[PDB]
Amino acid sequence: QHAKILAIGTANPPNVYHQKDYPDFLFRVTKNEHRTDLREKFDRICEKSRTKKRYLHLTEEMLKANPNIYTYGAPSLDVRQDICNIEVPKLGQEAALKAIKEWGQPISRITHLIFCTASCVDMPGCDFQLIKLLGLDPSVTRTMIYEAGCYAGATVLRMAKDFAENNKGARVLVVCAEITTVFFHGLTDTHLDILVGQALFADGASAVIVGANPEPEIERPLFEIVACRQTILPNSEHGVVANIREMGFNYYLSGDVPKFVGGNVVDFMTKTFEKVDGKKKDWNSLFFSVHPGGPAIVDQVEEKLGLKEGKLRATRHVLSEYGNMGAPTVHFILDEMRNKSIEEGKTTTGEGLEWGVVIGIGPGLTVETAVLRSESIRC
Amino acid sequence: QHAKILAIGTANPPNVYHQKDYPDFLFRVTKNEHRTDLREKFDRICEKSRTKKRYLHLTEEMLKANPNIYTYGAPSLDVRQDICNIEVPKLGQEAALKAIKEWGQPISRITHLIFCTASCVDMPGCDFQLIKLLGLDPSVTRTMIYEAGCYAGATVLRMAKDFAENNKGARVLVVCAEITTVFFHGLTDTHLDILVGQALFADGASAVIVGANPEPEIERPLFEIVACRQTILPNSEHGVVANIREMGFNYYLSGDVPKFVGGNVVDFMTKTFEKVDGKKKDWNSLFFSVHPGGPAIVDQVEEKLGLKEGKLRATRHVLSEYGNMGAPTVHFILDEMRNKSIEEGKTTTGEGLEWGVVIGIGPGLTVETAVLRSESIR
Ligand SMILES: CC(C)(COP(=O)(O)OP(=O)(O)OC[C@H]1O[C@@H](n2cnc3c(N)ncnc32)[C@H](O)[C@@H]1OP(=O)(O)O)[C@@H](O)C(=O)NCCC(=O)NCCNC(=O)CSCc1cc(-c2ccccc2)on1
Ligand SMILES: CC(C)(COP(=O)(O)OP(=O)(O)OC[C@H]1O[C@@H](n2cnc3c(N)ncnc32)[C@H](O)[C@@H]1OP(=O)(O)O)[C@@H](O)C(=O)NCCC(=O)NCCNC(=O)CSCc1cc(-c2ccccc2)on1
Repeated sequence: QHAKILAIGTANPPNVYHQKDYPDFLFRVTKNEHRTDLREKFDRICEKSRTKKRYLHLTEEMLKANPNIYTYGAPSLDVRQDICNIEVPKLGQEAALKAIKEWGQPISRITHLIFCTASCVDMPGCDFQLIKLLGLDPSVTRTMIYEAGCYAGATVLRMAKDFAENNKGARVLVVCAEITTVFFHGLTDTHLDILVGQALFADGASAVIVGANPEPEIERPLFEIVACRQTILPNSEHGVVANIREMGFNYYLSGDVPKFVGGNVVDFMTKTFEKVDGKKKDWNSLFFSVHPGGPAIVDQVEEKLGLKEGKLRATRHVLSEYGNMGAPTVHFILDEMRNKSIEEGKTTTGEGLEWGVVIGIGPGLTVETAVLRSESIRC
Repeated sequence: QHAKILAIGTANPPNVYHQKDYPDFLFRVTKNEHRTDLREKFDRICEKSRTKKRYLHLTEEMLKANPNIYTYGAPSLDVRQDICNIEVPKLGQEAALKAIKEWGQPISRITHLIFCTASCVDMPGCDFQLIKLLGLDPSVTRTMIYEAGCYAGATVLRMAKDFAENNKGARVLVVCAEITTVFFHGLTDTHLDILVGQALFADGASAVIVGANPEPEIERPLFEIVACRQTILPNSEHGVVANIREMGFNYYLSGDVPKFVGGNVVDFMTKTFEKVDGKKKDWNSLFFSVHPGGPAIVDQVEEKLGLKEGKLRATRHVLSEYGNMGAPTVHFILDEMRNKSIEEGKTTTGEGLEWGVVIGIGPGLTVETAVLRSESIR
């Protein structure tokens, strides 16, 4: 009796930034219009980004009030934390209320809380703040995952599976919330990686309810979490790095990350399915939620697994409509896949297919996979 | 077939700071010898600390090279992180190798890693760094617990229990490591909480191996992890607060923390043991590992549970010889208990008793308890 995803909810900040407008906005508000060299590079990145819009908490007024945020290397962690330590739990609350509504049970039935964010850190943590906001039982069993990065949307499902399967009757609320205000940096030719994050990173929160043994006529499973695997891709420690500094959360992104993912995807898929049935080819038989760290990562997975046109539609849709929101993104993709499956009259939440995978990719490079089964479309 | 603790190892930095000498050291190296008011307050706190010595990575030469560390409020996070992001995994490695030696199995048999620290934060994290240092399998399943605080020595056992019990054959390495360089602050009459941390906080690392179904005649259990509970004590959000800031990890401590623990201990103990048996427990029938956040917390547990003289000896011994090292401290206490039980010829690792508890206490206030059973000495 495996752990099941029983509900998914999502949320984003209200302010929409269309990619067509973002170069103009970024260069104007950061006083960098003279950097026509960097604007050329940024335009090219945005054109290739396959991201049409993003939701962001950060506003121009916040930058005007705190110009150190766009002054590369200037001290600004404290103002960023003052924002994110409040806004991350709040955005998580909105997603959680949506998941709880879908789930249909009283909040008092939640026994476990996993909160994940790479956007802030505080003691007590976001988990404690969310307990207050939602009125969760004060004795909920908590896991607070700080600063894991972009594999964690799969990792939190793995953790929830073990908690839900080993604790009879447990119901795990999983909340992943990101506010990228802490990662916003100004522009310098000595740190061009910032142009990539400025084009792709975005804000959002997901909430998932996980439990084994669904209650008939109340609970309705969407996916089953069958097996998981986490691995470090060889010789890729420089792939994604982020340091918590006086200047905020600074980050570095190697241009070789897509090549590392493509060079390892057959292997990490094969070793994951060794835990299930030994599948080693014919990857088009699965449905997929792939963390869209950037468009080239999605393209590498498609190419090296030999995926047919449209196999990664749900992944690409979320990248287009929301950008890379970090750990929550794969949950947005599962929600989109469930929604489109309803629209199309599919027999299951996984595009009509039985088996699928979630692929999270982040620092290490670390890849966490979760093999899922879909569920029949009901209620 | 519950999860069992199969090994415990510990480590500390090499520099010993005897409490008798610490006020002189602190006020000299931070250039505060003129603050006779603050010195008298600090002397009184140290006298009541029940801490005889502590091990610290921080040295006077580091303070001389980085005086922003002792200049209250000055930007210093970057230098602190540059130290702790290296030193936390290295100290954890030392403790882990000791645990792995006791366990007696190859490093390649470890399937899961939990790393816990409140002393630093980085991406990739300390778990990744420890994988490199030890040569763990690159596919170990990891949980990296950053900035939980002083309840986490119980929490990591709860997490290890679930991972070990839900994954056949799993062997979990758990490492908690603290280097308080990130929490060191200078002295100001506007923030007297620093005097308490300066008297009590200390450095150390623990490592525990956890697995269900130990191999007969190859692995030897020390304790069984039976059941766990985490709870927030009502109306105590101001008890322990720590913020990650440009000045380092700043913290505030309410003088009411001991009274909050005492006012809730019967309840949290009762509700924890309700998860195991419906009969009332005699608290003196248990062995105890209590997080010694300060001496008054230990006294409050003793008083409100009606514990007999000497029941908390192992807890008090660790506080005396090591100070409050954060999350690892309860593991040092279990190790001390096991060692003293060998010395005394007791029949079990838990002072000759069958049932016991680990009590972790930290921000929230949050208390996490883990009910243990002892094992035969063998
Ligand atoms: C970049 C595109 C779209 C462009 O398209 P393209 O590169 O395919 O085409 P082309 O190469 O021909 O042109 C592109 C031109 O841009 C330049 N160029 C590309 N790449 C880099 C780079 N890497 N450095 C410096 N320059 C770079 C080249 O130089 C080239 O110019 P030139 O070479 O032709 O002269 C594509 O590559 C792609 O998807 N890349 C993969 C990106 C990647 O790593 N995603 C993983 C994201 N990881 C993280 O977020 C974790 S980190 C800190 C952190 C963040 C969070 C978080 C995040 C979000 C939300 C909440 C929290 O939590 N933690
Ligand atoms: C304090 C003693 C020893 C005194 O001994 P006493 O009671 O016998 O004598 P008395 O009270 O009569 O006299 C004492 C004099 O000091 C003053 N005074 C006392 N109390 C406070 C306070 N609260 N504020 C401001 N002044 C305070 C009085 O006013 C009096 O002043 P004056 O009148 O004499 O001048 C005793 O009370 C006691 O144990 N209390 C409970 C202590 C406690 O909660 N520890 C919680 C530990 N939490 C944490 O580590 C997490 S936090 C940030 C953080 C740290 C870490 C971490 C830590 C270690 C390692 C790795 C990571 O991760 N995160």
